[PDB]
Amino acid sequence: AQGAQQIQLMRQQLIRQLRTGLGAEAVNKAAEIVRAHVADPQAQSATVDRFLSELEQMAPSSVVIDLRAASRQSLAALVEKFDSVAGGLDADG
Amino acid sequence: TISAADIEGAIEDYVSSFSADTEREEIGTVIDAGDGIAHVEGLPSVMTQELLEFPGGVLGVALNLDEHSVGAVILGEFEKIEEGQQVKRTGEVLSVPVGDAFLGRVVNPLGQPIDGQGDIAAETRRALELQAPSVVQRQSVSEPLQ
Amino acid sequence: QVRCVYVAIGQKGTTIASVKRALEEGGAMEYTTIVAAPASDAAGFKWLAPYTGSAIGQHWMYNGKHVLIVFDDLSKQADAYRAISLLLRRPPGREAFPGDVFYLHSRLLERCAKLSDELGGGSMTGLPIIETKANDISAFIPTNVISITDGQCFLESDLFNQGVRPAINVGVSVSRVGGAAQIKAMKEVAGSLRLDLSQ
Amino acid sequence: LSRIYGRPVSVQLHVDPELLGGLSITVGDEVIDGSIASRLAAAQTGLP
Amino acid sequence: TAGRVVRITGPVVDVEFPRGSVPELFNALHAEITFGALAKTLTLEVAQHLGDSLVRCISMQPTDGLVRGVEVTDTGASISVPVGDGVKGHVFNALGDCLDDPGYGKDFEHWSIHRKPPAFSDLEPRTEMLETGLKVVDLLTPYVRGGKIALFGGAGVGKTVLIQEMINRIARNFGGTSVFAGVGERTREGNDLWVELADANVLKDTALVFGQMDEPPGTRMRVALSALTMAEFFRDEQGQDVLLFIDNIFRFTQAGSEVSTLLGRMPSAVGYQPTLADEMGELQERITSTRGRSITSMQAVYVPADDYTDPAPATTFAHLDATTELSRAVFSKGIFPAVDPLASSSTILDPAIVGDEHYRVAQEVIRILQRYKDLQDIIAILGIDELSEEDKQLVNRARRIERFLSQNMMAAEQFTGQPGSTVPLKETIEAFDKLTKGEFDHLPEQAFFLIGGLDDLAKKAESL
Amino acid sequence: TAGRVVRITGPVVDVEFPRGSVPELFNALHAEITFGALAKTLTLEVAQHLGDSLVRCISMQPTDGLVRGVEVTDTGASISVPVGDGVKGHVFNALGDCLDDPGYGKDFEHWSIHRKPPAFSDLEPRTEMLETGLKVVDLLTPYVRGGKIALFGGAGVGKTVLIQEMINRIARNFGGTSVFAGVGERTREGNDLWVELADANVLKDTALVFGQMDEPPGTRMRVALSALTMAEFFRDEQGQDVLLFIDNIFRFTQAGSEVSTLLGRMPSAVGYQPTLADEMGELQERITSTRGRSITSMQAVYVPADDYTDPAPATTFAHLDATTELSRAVFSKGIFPAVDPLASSSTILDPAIVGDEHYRVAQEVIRILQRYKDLQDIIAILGIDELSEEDKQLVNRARRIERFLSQNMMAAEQFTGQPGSTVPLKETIEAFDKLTKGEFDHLPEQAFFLIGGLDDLAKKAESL
Amino acid sequence: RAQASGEVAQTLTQADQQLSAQGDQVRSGLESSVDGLSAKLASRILGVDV
Ligand SMILES: Nc1ncnc2c1ncn2[C@@H]1O[C@H](COP(=O)(O)OP(=O)(O)OP(=O)(O)O)[C@@H](O)[C@H]1O
Ligand SMILES: Nc1ncnc2c1ncn2[C@@H]1O[C@H](COP(=O)(O)OP(=O)(O)OP(=O)(O)O)[C@@H](O)[C@H]1O
Ligand SMILES: [Mg+2]
Ligand SMILES: [Mg+2]
Repeated sequence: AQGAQQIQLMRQQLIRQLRTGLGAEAVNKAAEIVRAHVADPQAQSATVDRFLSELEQMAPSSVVIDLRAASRQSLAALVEKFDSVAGGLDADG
Repeated sequence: TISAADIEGAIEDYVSSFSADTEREEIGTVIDAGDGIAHVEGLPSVMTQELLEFPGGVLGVALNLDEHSVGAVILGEFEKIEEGQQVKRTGEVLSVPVGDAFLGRVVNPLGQPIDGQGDIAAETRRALELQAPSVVQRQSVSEPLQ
Repeated sequence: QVRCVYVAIGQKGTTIASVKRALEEGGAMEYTTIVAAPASDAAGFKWLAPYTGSAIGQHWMYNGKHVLIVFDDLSKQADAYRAISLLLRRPPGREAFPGDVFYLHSRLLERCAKLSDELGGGSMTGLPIIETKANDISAFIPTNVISITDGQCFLESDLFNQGVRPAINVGVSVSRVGGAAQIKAMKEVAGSLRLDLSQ
Repeated sequence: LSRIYGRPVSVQLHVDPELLGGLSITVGDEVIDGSIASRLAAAQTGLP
Repeated sequence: TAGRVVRITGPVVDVEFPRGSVPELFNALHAEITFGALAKTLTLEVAQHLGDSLVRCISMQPTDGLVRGVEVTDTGASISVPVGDGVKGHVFNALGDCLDDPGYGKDFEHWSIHRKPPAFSDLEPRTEMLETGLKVVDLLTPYVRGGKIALFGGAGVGKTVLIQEMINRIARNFGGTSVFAGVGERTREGNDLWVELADANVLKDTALVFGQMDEPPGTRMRVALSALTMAEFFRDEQGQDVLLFIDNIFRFTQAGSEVSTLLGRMPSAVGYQPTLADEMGELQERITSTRGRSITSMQAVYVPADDYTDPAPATTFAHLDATTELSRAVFSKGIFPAVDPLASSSTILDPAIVGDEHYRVAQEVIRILQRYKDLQDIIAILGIDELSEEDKQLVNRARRIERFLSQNMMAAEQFTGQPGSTVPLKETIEAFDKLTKGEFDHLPEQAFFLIGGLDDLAKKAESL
Repeated sequence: TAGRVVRITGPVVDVEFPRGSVPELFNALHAEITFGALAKTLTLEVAQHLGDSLVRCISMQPTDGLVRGVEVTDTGASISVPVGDGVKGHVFNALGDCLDDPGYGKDFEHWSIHRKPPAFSDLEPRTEMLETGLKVVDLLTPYVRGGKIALFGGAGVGKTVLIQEMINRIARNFGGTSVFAGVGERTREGNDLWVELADANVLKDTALVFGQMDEPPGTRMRVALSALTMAEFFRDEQGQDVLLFIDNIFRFTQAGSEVSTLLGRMPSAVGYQPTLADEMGELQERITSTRGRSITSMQAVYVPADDYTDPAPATTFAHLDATTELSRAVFSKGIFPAVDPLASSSTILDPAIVGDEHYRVAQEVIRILQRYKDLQDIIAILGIDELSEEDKQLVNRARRIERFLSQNMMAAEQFTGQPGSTVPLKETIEAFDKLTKGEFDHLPEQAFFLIGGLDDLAKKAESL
Repeated sequence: RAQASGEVAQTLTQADQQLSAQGDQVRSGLESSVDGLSAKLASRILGVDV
């Protein structure tokens, strides 16, 4: 039974060789097809159009809120005072 | 033989099934690291003891949370980390797969066999931290263990 | 049917290989598994392995199957946790151990129990292993581990050299569960033997 | 961008020759990317 | 109005509040945690003010699955637990939720956990001779009603068996109400105790509460306080004798040490948290019998590594008057009671209120034991042959006394098949006088071990 | 890509870099000293990042004479050393530059000293027993091929003598490529070993490289890795069994502690590194025998202040299979092979692998020695008069055997001026069985000092 | 038992060339439709037909 276990182990070695060959061919052919075929100038515009359509069709999302507490309150008060005080600001004033 | 042909057919089925999709998620930056630990800036939707990913394929766990920094520990290889990387939250508490196929095999703590052959058919994955049974759910002990 | 899970932490791979070889010669590998965290790895695996083993056990526990758990060592986990905490700039404690370490051990050892008949007849047992230096008990780690266990066995090298191969000291070893676990014939045949040996 | 986010959105464009195409946008913590290199890396990393 | 969370680490959590929103010390705070698999309701209590409306506190639950930015709400009150007559025959946690029925106990009136110590002007010592059936406690250290008696010893000495036998023997002959609280203990022990009390009809007459070790240390700070609150509610109002039993007190001292270490406070020399004696005194005073009400408190104290130089056992002794401790050497000898007579002492043993017969009984046995300890190593190494005639006869007498002190207990039935036995006081006095005057020097060594009574001794003598 | 030095203290130096490019971890950097008398270049190693494009680094050379603003260049690679077939027969430094013939090399292959331990499926247990002329070694703890050998001991108890004796035995009986390294040695020992190897006419096939006392700690941390790298190169490519020797590994660990103190990391117990287990584990697991490659190692380890509780040997205990120990008391007794039999241990010893007679004789010898050690306390004060003859016989037997464990190795040729001897294992076991039988008890004690075999035993005994 | 181990080793030394015999034709026929796999991969990676 252990010999059958090593038999499955060599089957796994064949699987490993299969994985290596498949990975090599996949990376090589994908890289060449994307650096040679789709490198046409119109392909950039086509990809941009598809990306715009994809960003259009997606569902809307929620976004908010666009450093100490006392410092923040003081900055807000100063900003309010500036806004209430700069009414008579001149071009050179 | 035909077994290798079927393996290639399954590989092509994976090829005829790959469809990457854009999704919405937040990122972060590694301020500093060393000695197997690292710090992350921003990323405000993190969770205590939540898993996060790294560019090189390694995984990290958030231990403590400062108001403007996140300290994390690197699990596996840590010599491929430098300042300026990109991190991604998984939005899920750390979990381990479980199945009956695990019998008779040796695995790393994460759950990937290192010495065995093939893979594991795991039906479910469960969270690592849970709650112990209560007193009302227990019973006395009488059977022997020779 | 009893399913057992063996956990090894921070050991030379050759030792695990030898144990696996002896067990294979035994031929029990149809119903067991091993979780390996060699010492060459990082602190995370050493810190996390017992939790993974516990979860694997719990999954069969809920199903009603009897499960047995063995921990190779426990001080290595404490050492790894101490190193992590010291790295993360946390304040130290009594000889540089973090305070909460005891709590951790509780969360690891409270899971083992026996379920009620409503949820099934499953059972779970654990045999943690602790290493000590110069048969010293004053170090607080053995004291902490002792207080959360139902019984322990002491082993000394002097008895080993005397000739007693098991080398277990009956003067100190004790079990709180008593003879209710062992068979009735054993109880009738043998009783107060530990006393007689003590006198 | 004005449809997905009610607030108006400014544009700051950066030319990236490394990418084989696509487009990437970042409005802050979130990010969206369509890139040939990223997609092929994702495809090859999951081959086994 | 509400605040936010800024820093998360371990159990300690600090939060921020707006102007005119800071609550006082020790207020319950609710935090909401949401997840697909872990949904809970974190309950926290205020610990300290850090200024600028930043307050640090601890949590009653593990902090797994938390996220920053979550609001925290305030109830403006301290911890409270329901009480009443219907609480009897039910199991509760630290927060007071009924474990047996999830919805039970949500209508009774509630009282604050924190209280105030009773006035000194209403204090009077209590003297009474309450007697049990066991020889060692009857002769060595008699108990007193309304006072404090504590147990001592290291790991695995068998004190739990002793407390179980004590409660079994006393609760039957008692008409009052008993409350049991477990600060730290294994689930198996509590479940077995619950089953045993269910096996009898006395379970309805008592109340139960306990907390396990797997919980965070925060839950191990208030279980004793909840038990004391229930006890005072019963005593002050019902005006009835009550029983308060404590498994241990070392565990909450430990959890306090760790929580103080996490709080960032400078530790002391031994590593214990500072002002631990203040907490000791605050906790111990709550158990007090006034002029009109009587309450009895049972507790056992675990010592670390059986070291008595540790300041914690020393400071916990100061609140005690009648004490009984245990040793490991006598246990290793073979004796199960394992009570050391040389160091054990009481506060009511005196010829003033008790007959001097007991007095010279105790003096004879104690001097015999002291000189036996003096000559132990000599008989071990030099040999019995060199001792004088008086010393040889005294050593034989001391061996007789040491062998006779052991006695079986019914709580050992599950461990040993021999049933236990009980003996009254006057017969024990007469038997000890007979032994210590030197008439039973002809019995064999084994004839004095594990003896029920004098007639049992005669029967076993006739058995050999 | 130009760097600038901003802050220096001790051997540790900081550097800043342009935001565009920052070197990856484990990369060498080149510097210079502009001083005339102290003109020298420095090689720096990346340690960690501190943000703001800052990098911490450690100097490979003494850091005196450095001034701020000096340009720093990067080569974008780790430290590499030369490898080739013609390396053996030469002495090397830490950086790999040849010493006897300066400028030699620089045309062989170059490999980095940082790699990964082998996978799990390529390891295999080994049980081949290896014999030696010494009797105490193969009697108690036989050595196993392809495992690890440990020689524990204190200070100045002749570890180096044993090391050179063993290397003499192995070189004379067997050939094969060999690599020697070492840290924390004195130059006089280096000269002595070089001269002895030149005399032996075997130094041509032995690779030599070692540091000394007076070097920066970085070299004391990198020399071991470099030696292991070249050994691995010999093991992998050539497909040949390799002999390896290293000396005083403990100093290595010590070095790390020092540099940790300079980095600012939090100290640990007894002032050691916050992390030490991982580096020891990765250094130990790097030595591993493959199915087609058998590698035998032997490491000498130091013990500080004659204490065995320190973590330095405590962690090493877990990575060893065959271990022998030395003691101060046994050396003070007079016998030079001061090897404790009661403390030494091995894992190859088993009746399934070793003959039954060997196992039985070893067990009996251990039992006798343990009994004598047990009675040593009592005999220390009274003596032999009170002791019975039934133990006097075993006392005499134990004294005779423990005196017979002494031996006269060749290594003392320059101290006592007498040739050594070797003994086959069969003669050893038969002689020890005869001695345990008690046939030799009539012979005088002083005849068993420094004797080789039983024939010499008889000749010496009859000569007096 | 040694004889059984030897015959098991003989079976192993038969299988250790059996797998190579099968793998010869395996590698001969691996690239039968490799171009089709690459075309499908390109179609999926680009989102449109090649
Ligand atoms: N009278 C007795 N006869 C037989 N065994 C006894 C007797 N009294 C106690 N024991 C034994 O002592 C143990 C009881 O443990 P127990 O819980 O009482 O100890 P403890 O001192 O409270 O220690 P810990 O808190 O460490 O568990 C059991 O092993 C039980 O068999
Ligand atoms: N068999 C022996 N014959 C003669 N002298 C011996 C023998 N064994 C030990 N010695 C003596 O013991 C001492 C050992 O010196 P050596 O330099 O070898 O010590 P070491 O313990 O290896 O060194 P270190 O201080 O580095 O640990 C010397 O004085 C040596 O003469
Ligand atoms: Mg007890
Ligand atoms: Mg030396």
